[PDB]
Amino acid sequence: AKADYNKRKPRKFGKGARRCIRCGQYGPIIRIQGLMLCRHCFREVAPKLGFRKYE
Amino acid sequence: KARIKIASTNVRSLDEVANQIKQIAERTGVRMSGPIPLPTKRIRITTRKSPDGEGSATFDRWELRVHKRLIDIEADERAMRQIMRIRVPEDVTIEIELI
Amino acid sequence: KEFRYRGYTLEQLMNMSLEELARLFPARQRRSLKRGLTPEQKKLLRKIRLAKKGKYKKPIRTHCRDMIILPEMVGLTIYVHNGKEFVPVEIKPEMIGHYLGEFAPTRKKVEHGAPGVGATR
RNA sequence: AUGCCCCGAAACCCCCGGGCUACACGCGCGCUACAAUGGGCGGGACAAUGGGACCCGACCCCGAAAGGGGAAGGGAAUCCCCUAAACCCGCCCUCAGUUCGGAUCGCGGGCUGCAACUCGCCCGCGUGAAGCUGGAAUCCCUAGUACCCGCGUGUCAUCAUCGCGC
RNA sequence: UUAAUUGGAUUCAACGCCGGGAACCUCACCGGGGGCGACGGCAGGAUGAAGGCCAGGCUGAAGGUCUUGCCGGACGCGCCGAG
Ligand SMILES: [Zn+2]
Repeated sequence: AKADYNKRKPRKFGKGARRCIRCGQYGPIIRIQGLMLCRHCFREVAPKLGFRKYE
Repeated sequence: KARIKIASTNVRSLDEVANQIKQIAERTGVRMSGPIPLPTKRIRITTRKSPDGEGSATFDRWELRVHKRLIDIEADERAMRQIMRIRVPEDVTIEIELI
Repeated sequence: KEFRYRGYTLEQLMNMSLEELARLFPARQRRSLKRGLTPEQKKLLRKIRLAKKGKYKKPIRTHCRDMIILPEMVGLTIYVHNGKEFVPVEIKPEMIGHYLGEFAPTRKKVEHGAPGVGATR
């Protein structure tokens, strides 16, 4: 039983090369300024990250 | 000559640093170019509110504003030591270059 | 009529090199050949060359649906994967320049039945 | 995130290949059109919002186009994306399934990507399918709004008939 | 319809929605291949335990397993609990 298996192969592009640092998701990743945050995480987080809803 | 660029997310801290630099220049007696307010950088991110697909689509626009000021001074020993002795609050970023 | 590709005989294609064959091939095949073969394609090509030499009597099977047929593999039977089984394909001289996966369909022809209860309003 | 239930060497974890892209048919929201309140050809004008490091790339050479080689500058009020379209002038077409309409296939040339057949986008030539204004019914809109016209960005190695904005 | 064509949502408030423009990945579906039981106990074990390999067979390709031997020197999924 070798360990060569069970390992994610290197990936440089596609949906499999980006994950939410806080959630680990694979879908709606925000890369606007290198946030690398999922949509839901960013929504729940914006007020305290310095972002504001002025209007 | 020395060009200093100071940027922050807080206008009050921005103005505090600018006023400190102005006071240093005035006390040293060196002519100073007024603080140039560069255009504010507004990072806007629009996100869907719902975590699911059901319901009418609603969005929220989260905006982060960064304010920038520029100053130009003529290099001097005491003036530059005093400037390097600036408070530079946590939320303010300062860059100094020579020309 | 005798088979001819771009005015060349099968023996001429045999004697030709990879670069000239890529030149004769369409743009997509030429670009693929210029960029080179994947390791799986290289292994398949080695196996096919051994079979042509006659030292590999076992049936040839592979998952290389992206392999591009070459004149050197004309006249052999290659079993190409399609999802369930390795469908056999007899490489005729005229398949040259086409992908290996174009002759191993993955889906099944559909014979539609009567519409269901929710088909209409 | 989490209670209960369940698999627990399988429902756990990785590798190739296929599918989510199938297609007698019903429906929603849209794009293109059914032409003169126009199509084609040459010429003349005018923006804004935003983005840029394995990134944007001016500028020169090569090519008929797609595109290919070198490469200044720019971590940005300094460089670039970026000399928009609708619009205006001059010529052809003159009410015709047509110089309208651009589906559908053939051949050939490229780009991204480890990989382009299932199942990508672009380009030259060739053909030219319904459609000649639409029943019942039904939708949005009170001022720089509605309608028309294009562009930025999110998704991105490539791909925008989409969302959010200009 | 198929092997699958993975699922959620059905009046306003489902159907360019799940930011869902899916070649690989995403992936949850389908055919096949391989691989983990922390921590306590039961046997075999240092005159031999996990684990690794040069050549080749099986294989779509793979010391994944197998013929050829050789490194490794302390462990133990072949079983009971738990994870
Ligand atoms: Zn997240």
